[PDB]
Amino acid sequence: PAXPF
Amino acid sequence: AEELVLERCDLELETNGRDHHTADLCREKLVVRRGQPFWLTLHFEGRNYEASVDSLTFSVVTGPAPSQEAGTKARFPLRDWTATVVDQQDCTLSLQLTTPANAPIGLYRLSLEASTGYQGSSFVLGHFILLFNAWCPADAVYLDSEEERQEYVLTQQGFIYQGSAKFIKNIPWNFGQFEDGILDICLILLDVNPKFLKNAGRDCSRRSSPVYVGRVVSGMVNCNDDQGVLLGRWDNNYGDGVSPMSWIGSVDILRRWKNHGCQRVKYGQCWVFAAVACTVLRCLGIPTRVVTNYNSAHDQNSNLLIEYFRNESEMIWNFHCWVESWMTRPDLQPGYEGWQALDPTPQEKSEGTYCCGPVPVRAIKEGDLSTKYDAPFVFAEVNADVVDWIQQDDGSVHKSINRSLIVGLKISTKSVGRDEREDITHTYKYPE
Ligand SMILES: [Ca+2]
Ligand SMILES: [Ca+2]
Repeated sequence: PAXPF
Repeated sequence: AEELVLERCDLELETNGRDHHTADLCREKLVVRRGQPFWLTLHFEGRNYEASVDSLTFSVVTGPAPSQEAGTKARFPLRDWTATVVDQQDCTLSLQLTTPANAPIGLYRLSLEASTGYQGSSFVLGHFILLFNAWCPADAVYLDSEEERQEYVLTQQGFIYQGSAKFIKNIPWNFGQFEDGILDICLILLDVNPKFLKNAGRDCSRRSSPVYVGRVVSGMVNCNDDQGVLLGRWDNNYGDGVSPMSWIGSVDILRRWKNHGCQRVKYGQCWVFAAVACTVLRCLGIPTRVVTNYNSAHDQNSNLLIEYFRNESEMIWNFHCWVESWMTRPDLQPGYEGWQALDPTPQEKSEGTYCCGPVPVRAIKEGDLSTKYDAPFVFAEVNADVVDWIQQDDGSVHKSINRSLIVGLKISTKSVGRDEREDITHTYKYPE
């Protein structure tokens, strides 16, 4: 998945 | 002389498909690319065409309100829309037709009017679908490299980069643009877009432009605001749908959307939206590629800074994906032709809807942020400064540039004609 830092 | 009677019109699928690079699309219906000649053969039931006696006129129409002024209707005699005789044998007449390189794309109905000096008789010859033509020098989507046309229009399998700047990964992806029924679905997608629903005749005319089509697709690939394809979800709970990570290609998604009456498909994330957009655009004939940006920033207040608030906040993403599409930009000052960034993932509204682009990648690199569409947003994704607002024990807040996490790293797309990664960071931003 796309993950927000 | 008695009037002509048409037996049938042969759309010459095998020959047209090969010549027009549409062979996979031409299994059952004629699909051609604008600006280029194609063949038809008429079969007559009594006598054949006689030039001294018969006058034949062709008519083409697309969409629900065609008109010559809008380019969605044309009338032309057998002598930019043209028809000419190429051969005559027994009961058959071999014709060549040409379309303008700026004709609206889509489904046309072709008709024939025949006369010998009295009443005309009308025949429907059939339908054809007209697509963008990257092989044609006069087409806006012209791309002057055969190996690039193969990659960016004709190849149905690629790779999408994921992971993080430190740990790059990829997955294979089946774009599948020439699989059975997909083109039909692409036209459905255009035909249910809000601009069509509002003014069908105008929308159909505006489909002459790859800019307009590109913008439409960026909006229609997400279900937000419209009847679009995918619902995004990011919280790791996908039990009532398909996990974003389960998909291996676009075709299952587009079929699911169609099969349930243009209902949103659960679920996608960035690379899923980008990949489906790539399928649709390659299908329609616009050269397109999927790009991945690492440390991809989401600027929420258009100030080109990514602001974090810390103790004694906007987000940056491990990666983000969007697409680039190849075309001229006659709607801009000269010089901005080439790759245009289009982004179907919902992040920021553009004029009230969740669409984004097309924006010349060149405009991003040169910092020409007034260039339409959505240049500030895309600039910030690849070139924003990260600022920490750090609260001090004394109650003040110290603003500092954070240089540990750099926005916009290792921008990547699959290499032309090979299973390798091309770094294209240099196209979005100058080195410092
Ligand atoms: Ca939408
Ligand atoms: Ca900001």
